[PDB]
Amino acid sequence: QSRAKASFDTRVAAAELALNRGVVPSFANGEELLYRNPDPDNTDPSFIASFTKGLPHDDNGAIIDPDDFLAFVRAINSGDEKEIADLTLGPARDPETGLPIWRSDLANSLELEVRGWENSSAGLTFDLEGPDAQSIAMPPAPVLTSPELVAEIAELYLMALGREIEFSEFDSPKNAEYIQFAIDQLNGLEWFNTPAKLGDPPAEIRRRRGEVTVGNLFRGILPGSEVGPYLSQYIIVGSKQIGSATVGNKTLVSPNAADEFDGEIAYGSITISQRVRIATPGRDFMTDLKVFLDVQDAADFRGFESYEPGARLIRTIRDLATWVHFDALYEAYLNACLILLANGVPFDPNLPFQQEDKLDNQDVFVNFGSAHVLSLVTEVATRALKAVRYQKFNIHRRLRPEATGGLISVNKIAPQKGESIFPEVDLAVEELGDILEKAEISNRKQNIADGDPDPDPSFLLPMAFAEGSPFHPSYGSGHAVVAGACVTILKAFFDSGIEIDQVFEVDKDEDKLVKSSFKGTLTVAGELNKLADNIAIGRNMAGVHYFSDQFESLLLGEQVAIGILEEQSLTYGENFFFNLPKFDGTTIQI
Amino acid sequence: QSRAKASFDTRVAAAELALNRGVVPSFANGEELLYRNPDPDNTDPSFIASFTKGLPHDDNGAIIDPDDFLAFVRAINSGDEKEIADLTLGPARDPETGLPIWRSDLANSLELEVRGWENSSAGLTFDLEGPDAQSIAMPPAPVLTSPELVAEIAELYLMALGREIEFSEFDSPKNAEYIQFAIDQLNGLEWFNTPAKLGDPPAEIRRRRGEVTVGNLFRGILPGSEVGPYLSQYIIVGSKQIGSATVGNKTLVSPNAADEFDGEIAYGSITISQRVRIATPGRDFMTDLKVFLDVQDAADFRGFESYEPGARLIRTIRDLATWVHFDALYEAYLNACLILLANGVPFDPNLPFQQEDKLDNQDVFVNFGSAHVLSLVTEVATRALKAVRYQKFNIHRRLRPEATGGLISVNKIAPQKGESIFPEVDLAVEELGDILEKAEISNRKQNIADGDPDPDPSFLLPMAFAEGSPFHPSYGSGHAVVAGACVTILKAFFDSGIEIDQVFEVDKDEDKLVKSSFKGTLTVAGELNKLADNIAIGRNMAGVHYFSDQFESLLLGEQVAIGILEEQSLTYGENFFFNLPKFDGTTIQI
Ligand SMILES: [Ca+2]
Ligand SMILES: [Ca+2]
Repeated sequence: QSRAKASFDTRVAAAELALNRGVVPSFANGEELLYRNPDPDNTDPSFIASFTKGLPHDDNGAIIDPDDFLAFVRAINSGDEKEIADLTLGPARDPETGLPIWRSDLANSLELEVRGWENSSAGLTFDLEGPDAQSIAMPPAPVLTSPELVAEIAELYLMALGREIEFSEFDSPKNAEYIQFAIDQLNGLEWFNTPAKLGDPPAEIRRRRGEVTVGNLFRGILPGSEVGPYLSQYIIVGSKQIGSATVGNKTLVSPNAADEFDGEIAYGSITISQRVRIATPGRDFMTDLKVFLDVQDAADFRGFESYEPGARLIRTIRDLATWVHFDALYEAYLNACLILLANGVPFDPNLPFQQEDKLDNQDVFVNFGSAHVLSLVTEVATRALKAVRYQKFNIHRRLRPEATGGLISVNKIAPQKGESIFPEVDLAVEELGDILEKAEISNRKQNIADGDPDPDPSFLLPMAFAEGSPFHPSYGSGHAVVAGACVTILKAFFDSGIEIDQVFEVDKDEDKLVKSSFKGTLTVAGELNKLADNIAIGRNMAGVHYFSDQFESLLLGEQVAIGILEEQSLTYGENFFFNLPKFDGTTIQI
Repeated sequence: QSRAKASFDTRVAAAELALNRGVVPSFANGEELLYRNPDPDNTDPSFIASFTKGLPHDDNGAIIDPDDFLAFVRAINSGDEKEIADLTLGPARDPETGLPIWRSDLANSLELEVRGWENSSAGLTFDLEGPDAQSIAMPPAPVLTSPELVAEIAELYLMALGREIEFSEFDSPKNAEYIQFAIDQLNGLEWFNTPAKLGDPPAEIRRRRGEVTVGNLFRGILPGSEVGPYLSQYIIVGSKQIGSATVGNKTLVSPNAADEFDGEIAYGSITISQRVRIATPGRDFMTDLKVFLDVQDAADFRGFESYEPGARLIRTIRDLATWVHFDALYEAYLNACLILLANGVPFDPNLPFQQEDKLDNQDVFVNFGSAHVLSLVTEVATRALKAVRYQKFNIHRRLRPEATGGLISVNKIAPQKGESIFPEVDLAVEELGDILEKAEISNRKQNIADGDPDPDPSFLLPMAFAEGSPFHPSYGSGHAVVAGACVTILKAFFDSGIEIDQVFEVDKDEDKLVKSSFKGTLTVAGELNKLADNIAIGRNMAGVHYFSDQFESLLLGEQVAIGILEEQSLTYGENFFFNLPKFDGTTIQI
């Protein structure tokens, strides 16, 4: 047949394959319509559990008009630019200047404008590769009354309180008090001490975590993230630099060979420094109710974060939060791919032409080579993002962990002021009494530092970012969907079972890599899973994402990547497959 | 209709759109079968102008067995792994050790093995996005006897002879002798002084260059590649760093703000250093006939290049050659995109939601935002690479500039040894007289430095890389095709018309960025075209690609990107288009 018709039939075959996977229905937790206005004479939904950021809020963090959220959902579903623009974004605007009237003095003095919902209808966008954004689904988000939400927001609060704690010193006695406090608080929660019961949803059982120890504290559940040092090699260590190649019987050493152990990735002929910008230690955001409410009302606080001069390898929890703050979509995975290519980590042996050229007479760059994996790991990200945008906006609309912390803080302040509000987060408030007390101390210190001499007792989740979360619902996680997709691509493409001989950690005292005390072995698959978990949990340590968004959008991204790979496999005439170890421990051949 | 059915129909509509542009026939120059065996009693084609690298060669750089190249072509056209592996790659192997017997002492002492053709059938690979690898065409490559090839190889030889000369000092008196010699040599060539005649193919007229001046010496013909400093901003300058954002009426300044002018790109929360690894100055490769013939016989010299400690911003021509040596496929363009994003260069105003969020109520990250352009600029690369691989292997199979230099050198040595061979490059040998004399001086110096006390007079094209060119035909250029595709993506996505207020050059004396003396204005489109120019001509400055491969691969890549964008536009329900200034000077709306 003709080459043009052959290409058309290949594309139609890939589209038919995407069709044949079917559309997995997407089920929400029911919190959108479950919780109503606490007013005895108002039956409208409160939408407190829904992502209502941008829509005007009352002083308690609840929507003023549920019609605002209903129109927001209508705009999400329609996708029309005019209808999205017709949405009420932000608070009432000042008649004189046209600027929104902010509740906090900080946002008013800054003359902050509103920030819009980032791609409220990207889930309606179609894709020419991979599953449709709406074809694959995410399980229902944890409900606020669930012990899973309690454990999630507890992990978020402990991550916020431990943002200055260095990863290499999780086991160190200098952080022992806080680490043991967090471990014993999480292990005091039903979600961590009590196992899943028979009849729980498969996703609920699968994402349920066991006893929290120092070895898995603030860690993931993907295989290989809990094994070894906390941070992935690909986020801290560099790569074999230019000049360190093997030429026949002679091995040349790069004059810059120390850059591999200085956290410098050979980015072609230039270098990528793994060192992250140092966000100001101890500076948390949205710890005051007025600033938090302004952020809920779309206060564009983006870029307001202060940073220390220079850069360093990720050591503190805040360092990982900063890393996941600005990463260029596929940054972590593209960097992992660059490390694996420069380190000469072999591709999947089931790829063609991966032998020595004495045997196959064929090197691999465009297909089954460097360029192929570099392009796949980067193109999977936007389609996983479209899928997660569908999950965020059209299906779940889960409130951000900042919004949960706001509900929790208002609920905890209400008895102090004599009322009772947000009984939905009553379980969260009671089960995290000590965590919330530590958070209140931290928020008092921050609000004194912010400028309030006598700050109102605030139990808001401290935010690593001034704007807090990105302006979309928490469930699922875009960074974690890109994590799943890109790490899935890399594991399928590279020989993911290859063990990493040299395992590094960030030095506890200095800003350099040290050989990890980990006496076990780390695989490429294990460290890629660790990198995906690192980015995802770094989103958690920013206060912008719960753990379920993380893990279920990691699964969703893995599904998106599997679909993309399955469709692109129809385009290569070579006899081959991708040996892909999935996040459940199974290996699929694509 | 069903969302799954809508996704299927969108993908099938994109495939129909790709099918409807048609398959542009790909015409070769006829060089493959034009030149025959110089033997009086052998009528077989010599394939001297064909890419025969890897197949065994005689002492003159011609193929030993024409059936070898014919089987290579059959394997290219079939794509079968067994047929590719059955190809004879390299010279006769040693019966005892199994290692190939190399003509040069260097490759034998190094015990080099053969390196295989990289993706000899990647053009047979289909694409779910964009034009098919065989749907678009390049014009026939210039023939060896053409004055265009004479000008190309003269430019290559002058670039090799000028590899240690800094870009900021093209006009400087210290390099004035060489620059004027190159200008007068090129302007003495028919392709540069005589304009295109009526009846020439439109591609020849379009790619014909006029008078060579110091302002366009070793420059491109893309719009904006001739105005301003030689190097693009995006290949030398950094980007606005983390912390230098605008928050309402307050402008925060990054504590690392100097990194923008120190050649550091804000790569998320970590940094990309624009400084390139310093290749050894004056160390040229494949300057001896025996080493050149071994490289033609697939001597795997990859990684044999020596480098200086540290890194520097691209100053010398060898620096640009080194930069394009290892660049990770879309690295230049991804870096340009990262600079444009960090510098806050606005996207195309015709993209939706690009207004202030007070008006549209919608930020753009996944769609029409940072993630969208970052993913497009990287997925376009592999599609353009498949198209260019088709052009290289299945259509043109153009010999590399190293192979042209080998034919020229053998032709210029034959009268000195009383013989006559390769009258195809007779015009190049005659016209490149002074250039070939300087190249002979440089090659004799290098081969003395290599280890030959009295080296045979060699007129080979000096190569920046030990392996020389990659194992694919020169026409077209993979780096140039990725440049065209990705720079086209960036111009369509970003507001490419925005002028760059601050224009920088690498300091003539120091390794730092200095304000350019350029009193004109550089646009984003102009500097992106300049970046594609810089990558493509740095491939020329490596000795691995001619100028025609470069320009036509840039055009082809722009076609690839236009096709990909046209099919992506079928996936977005938003009312918008990409304002894309093509390399033609025209703007298409996608
Ligand atoms: Ca191979
Ligand atoms: Ca906007």
